[PDB]
Amino acid sequence: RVSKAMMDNLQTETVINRDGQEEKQVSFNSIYMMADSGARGSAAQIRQLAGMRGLMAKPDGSIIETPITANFREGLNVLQYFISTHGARKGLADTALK
Amino acid sequence: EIGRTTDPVRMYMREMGTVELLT
Amino acid sequence: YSYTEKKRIRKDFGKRPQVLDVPYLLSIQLDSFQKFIEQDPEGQYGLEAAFRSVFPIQSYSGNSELQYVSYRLGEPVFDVQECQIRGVTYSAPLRVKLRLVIYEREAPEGTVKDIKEQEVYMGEIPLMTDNGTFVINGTERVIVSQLHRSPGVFFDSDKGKTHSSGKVLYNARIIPYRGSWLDFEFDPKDNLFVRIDRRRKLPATIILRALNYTTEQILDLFFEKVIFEIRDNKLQMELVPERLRGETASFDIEANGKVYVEKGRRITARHIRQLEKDDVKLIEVPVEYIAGKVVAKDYIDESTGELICAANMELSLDLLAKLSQSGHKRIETLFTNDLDHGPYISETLRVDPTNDRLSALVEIYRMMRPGEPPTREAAESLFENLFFSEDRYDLSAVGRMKFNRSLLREEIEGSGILSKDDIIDVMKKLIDIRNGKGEVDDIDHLGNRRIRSVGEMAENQFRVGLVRVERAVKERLSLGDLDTLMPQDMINAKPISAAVKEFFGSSQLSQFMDQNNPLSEITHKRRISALGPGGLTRERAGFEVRDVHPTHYGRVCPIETPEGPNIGLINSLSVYAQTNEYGFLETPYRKVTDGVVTDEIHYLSAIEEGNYVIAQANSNLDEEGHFVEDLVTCRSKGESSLFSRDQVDYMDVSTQQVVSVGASLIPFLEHDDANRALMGANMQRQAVPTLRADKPLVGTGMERAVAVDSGVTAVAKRGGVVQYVDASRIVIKVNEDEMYPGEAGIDIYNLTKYTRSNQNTCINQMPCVSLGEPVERGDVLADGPSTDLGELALGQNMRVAFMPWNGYNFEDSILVSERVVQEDRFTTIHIQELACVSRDTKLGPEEITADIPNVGEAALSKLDESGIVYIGAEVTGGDILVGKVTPKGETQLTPEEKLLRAIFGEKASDVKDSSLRVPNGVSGTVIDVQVFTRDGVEKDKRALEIEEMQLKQAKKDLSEELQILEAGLFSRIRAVLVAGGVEAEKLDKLPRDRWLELGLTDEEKQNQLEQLAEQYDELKHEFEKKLEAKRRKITQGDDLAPGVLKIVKVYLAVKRRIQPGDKMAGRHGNKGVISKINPIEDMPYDENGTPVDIVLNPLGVPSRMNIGQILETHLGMAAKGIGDKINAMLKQQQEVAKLREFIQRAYDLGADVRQKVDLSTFSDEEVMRLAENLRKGMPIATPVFDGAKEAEIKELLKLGDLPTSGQIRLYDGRTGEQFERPVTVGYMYMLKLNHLVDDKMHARSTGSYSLVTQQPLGGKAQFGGQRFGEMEVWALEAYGAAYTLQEMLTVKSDDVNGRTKMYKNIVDGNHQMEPGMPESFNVLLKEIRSLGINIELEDE
RNA sequence: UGGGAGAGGUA
Repeated sequence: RVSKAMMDNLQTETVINRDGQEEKQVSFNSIYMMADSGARGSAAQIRQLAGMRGLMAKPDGSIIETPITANFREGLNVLQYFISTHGARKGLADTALK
Repeated sequence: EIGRTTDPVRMYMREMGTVELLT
Repeated sequence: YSYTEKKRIRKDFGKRPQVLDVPYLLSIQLDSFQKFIEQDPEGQYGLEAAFRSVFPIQSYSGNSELQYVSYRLGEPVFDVQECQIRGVTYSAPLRVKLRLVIYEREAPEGTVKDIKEQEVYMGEIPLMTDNGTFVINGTERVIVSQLHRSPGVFFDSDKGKTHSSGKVLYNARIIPYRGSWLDFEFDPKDNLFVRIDRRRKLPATIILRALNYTTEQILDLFFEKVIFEIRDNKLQMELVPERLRGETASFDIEANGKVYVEKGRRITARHIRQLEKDDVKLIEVPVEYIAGKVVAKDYIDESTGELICAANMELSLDLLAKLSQSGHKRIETLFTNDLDHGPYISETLRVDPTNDRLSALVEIYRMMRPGEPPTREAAESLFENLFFSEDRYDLSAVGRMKFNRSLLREEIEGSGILSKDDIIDVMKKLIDIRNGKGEVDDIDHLGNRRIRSVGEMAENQFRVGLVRVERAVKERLSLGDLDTLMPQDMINAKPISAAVKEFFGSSQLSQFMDQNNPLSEITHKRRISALGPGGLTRERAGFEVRDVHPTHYGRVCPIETPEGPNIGLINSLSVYAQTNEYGFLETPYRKVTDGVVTDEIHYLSAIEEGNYVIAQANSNLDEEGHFVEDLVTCRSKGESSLFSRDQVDYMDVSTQQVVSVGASLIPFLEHDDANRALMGANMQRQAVPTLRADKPLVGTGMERAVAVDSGVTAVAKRGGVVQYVDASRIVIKVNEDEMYPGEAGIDIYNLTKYTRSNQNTCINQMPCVSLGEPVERGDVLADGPSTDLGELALGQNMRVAFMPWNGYNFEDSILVSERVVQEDRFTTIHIQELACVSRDTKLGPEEITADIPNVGEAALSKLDESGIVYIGAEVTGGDILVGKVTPKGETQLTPEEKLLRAIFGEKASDVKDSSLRVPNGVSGTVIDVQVFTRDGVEKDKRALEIEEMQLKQAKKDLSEELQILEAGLFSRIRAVLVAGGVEAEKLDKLPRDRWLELGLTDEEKQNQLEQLAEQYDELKHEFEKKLEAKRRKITQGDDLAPGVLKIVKVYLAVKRRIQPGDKMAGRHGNKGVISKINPIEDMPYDENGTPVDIVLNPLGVPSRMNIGQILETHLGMAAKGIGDKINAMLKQQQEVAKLREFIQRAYDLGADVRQKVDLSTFSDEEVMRLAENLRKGMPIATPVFDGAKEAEIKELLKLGDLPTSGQIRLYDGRTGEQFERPVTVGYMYMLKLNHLVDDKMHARSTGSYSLVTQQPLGGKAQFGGQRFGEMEVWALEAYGAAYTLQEMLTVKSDDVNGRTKMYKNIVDGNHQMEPGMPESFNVLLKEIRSLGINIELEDE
């Protein structure tokens, strides 16, 4: 729900226009342009940047009860960062092994 | 007991143990 | 604020107060070596512990024995700088009084016969420097601490490694410090087993029978008895009600007149409650209930003496009939279950093929030493020396602690050997784990892994050398006589030196120290490795141990590790982490008491912090009291949840507690994704120190801590005023309150100038204090390589812009302005040493001389008359630094003239040019030459000139320090005599030699004058003694390698500018390569005409999620705007009042920031010095997870009259037009990494080849060719480029008669090859033929 | 001459 709200607000907030009326159009936010053009980025990374970081997992493959409710614009606390380091180091070992 | 060994110094020390010391 | 901290105050944005300051960052290595090398009365550590663990030692007869008394360490023969120059290890000699007493075995006890003792020299041990390093063979090394499993007992099960049943197999493991192992384990048939040293399995009662426990005592130890009572052919049984748990009653339990359970009825807890409230004890049982049980007692017949039934056997109808006719009317069988008290030990005794202690010892011998006939004394001695001997097994007082803690015992002490009750308790606990009570151990816990460090490892290697020397001296004193032997001649001094030098030179944890910057040194010294001797192995380890455990919090950093194959195996210590006395990691915590968060700081290990409940660091407080909310966020048992304010037990001491040092130097770390934060923390250690260091505008506050604790600066030892500042010497007159009454009160700080580091960088110290300024104790006087005013400074502040620029920042690339290159911002000095050693061939010696055959006069234009280059010569690539010619006879001949020396005649003359040349593409001046000649021969004129230069330099240095100390002592003499009596002019007109003999009668000042006169006398005595010692030390020769005449060591100095190809990086993992150095008219510029310095691509931000890059850019823009306003006021030369007001207004801007910088206590010259240091930007401390927010950043930007969105309008420098969208412009801290394209660029046409394969060599050092590997061969095969592939395989490679043809064909303008057979294929054919296998090519 | 180990690092 917060990812859908973030995508809508980022996608169509550019409304203040003229010459027919004030009307909705596609937003010229640069993060959204880099995502929507397929240049560099995707909606999951835009969700981590602006919406919610999401549910992280324990190293035994189990999802934790509480998720990281912060994002990288607001910054994480120490517990959320230590929770994210498990998946970070797991993926960085899996790249070498693969 | 012969059999499950491969160390040659162990085989030497096993096969030399048949003889007895002298007075 | 101190008078050196008022010079540049970093504006801290932190909110939480520092209750505990960051400790000494190098306490681990220094404390470990101090514990190893110090002397201790009873808490034995290190050398005394080993010298008591191996001494005293008698003979086999006891005629004599050697005793240890005491050890001491002499002064090292060379200093640190002299070992680093001469290329020798920095060590101190070990001298120990070894007392040899002689008994008289001809006498009953003739204890006193001959007593000998002397200081026996037992090897040399390498001393540790003041920074934590070991100088070994002229190179500085670092012993990385190790993380291994603790000794003790660990219970763990595999997670179903037999899918035929899906069962889990619980097992134990008794790991000692030294000695054999022991592995109790289960099987899928629930039969226990034993593996000693992971060998073949034996049934787990063989060890019990070897411990002199028969089957009776085994069944009593591992079972309890359901005792039966048969009277007159009706069976009754003594029943306790706590034995019927969840089974279908095949028989009905009775009472005197009460019936409880029915047919086919499962027993319930309600019926158990019924039975315990009716309280019957004796219940009649039918016949079929006993048929199925296992008797726990052998029953001999009293009449015939025949064993009618043994223990551990299944009963039957005829067996119970036999018992009833024999008359044992009270039979005893063991209690068993199928879900809670399993029949394990009975089944192991049934599968056990031995029945006696001696047969069990024989079976243990046949498992340990297979293929050997056992005997009684050898089997008994082997089983005793397995675990129950003090000199072949050891838990070493931490395994005993973990042993008693794992078995839930009380006493944390005891012996190091195993025992009967210990093995019995391990088997009982493993049976309990199998039955359900208790869980397995977590092997990745930091309560199970300990820190083994340099002092412990050096004690272990000293103990190995000690037991070797002990065995040699034991056979010596057993063999030889006793009248003419001494401890000095009977103790060999070779193997202890061999052991400690093998360790300290070529262990796996004795590592070549990274010293690019101070951060690399401090991180290499604070490193933890899971590999090493007795640790893990790199290719043989998986994701189970490379993960971040929840016990790593505050002990091991999760975001500083390599990203290669060493990722979970090499770790970094956290900032506040310490060790136990046993070696387990612990972290501090603040203790709360009824909500009041006190200053009670407790260091808790990982096993204690799971019991408590510890609040997070980011939870608010009031008046350092309660929590402002009632439901704070905490962590218990590894998981995190909410807890009440009175439930809480502890709280974290800081917000940088989790991260390491290099991950704490990253500002806005909480906005960076952990991948890029890991990469940035790693890349911070690869930064090369530049020409002029520059403090970061956005820092953290750990900068000063790293720059002082790294030992790379020159801090003041005592507070006082500064008397003389050169560029190489700082003299400080100490204040009187910090002065000892016997000394002169003068401190000399000699600085290191242009010393090559381990990574061929520059190390030079520059004085940061001025003449006459006061310093306090702990004040930075000289900066380091990459420090600045005592702050760590790894890169430069670059005005950055985030926009795409014509593809010149395409995929992580960097476009760089020209002001960066003209202003020498990333210009690094790279000192580099080249040695020319004149060896001793058997055709004569190789001569270092001025004449060189077949060179012009453009080569000898820089040489001296002796063949050596001048100090200061601007040489370039290919020039000759020191000419060396071989004797009459060459060493390897070129094939262009090898045929001409064959068919015409090798002249046995016309010597080879073998000169030390500068490598190609390498310019640079020559800054130092050093000639080490062999001791015995006359040296040379240039070597003699260098030696006279060193002589007059040492004399000038010692006389200058003597004059400075004499001036300090004479000023103290005139001060104390002026304080004593009124003698002012009569001492000024008297010469300074007549200052120590005159005065008045004896008082305290007269005793002070007398002791300072004796201080002056011993000062000049030690002056002339040290001068003669230095003179003989520099006139004596150097004992070089055998076969070496002399070595000439030339030191270049290259100054390297940036260029396209150089890797540049920021602190957030934002790396990349300079693609183009643009002109400043081409760079984009703002409305004031200031062009940006570096153009970065914004497409590297969204998919990598390192937003701390952007926030550091915004905060650096705000910082430079504040510095620009201060610079505008200083250029207008306004006032001091408006400057004080604006600087105070900039310092008070945070929301609830902790620091209060008040400028009303400041003077006017202090505010002017502060503004002169602030005119280039205001430095800002942004702590990790405690940083500035967007509101603070935007308020600072609104203070500096800057756009609050951090985005200004930029214009194109070429078209003049405006960019359409506003571009992010600010100041980011960019580092120059040590991957320089001058060091990576390498091409080869044709060079030298390997001996066996006849293929080209490999490397820029030896001019090698690039490997065309198997994958590249597959690429050419997939194209179909058969001729290209064939010429890679033959004529660019091992075709010796084809590649010369190809070279001459190319010179003749004919692009055609004639390939043949590869010489490596001929090598392979010869090796398969040498393997006894006839392989041959077949001529059709 | 130029080999083999060990350690570290880059993509």
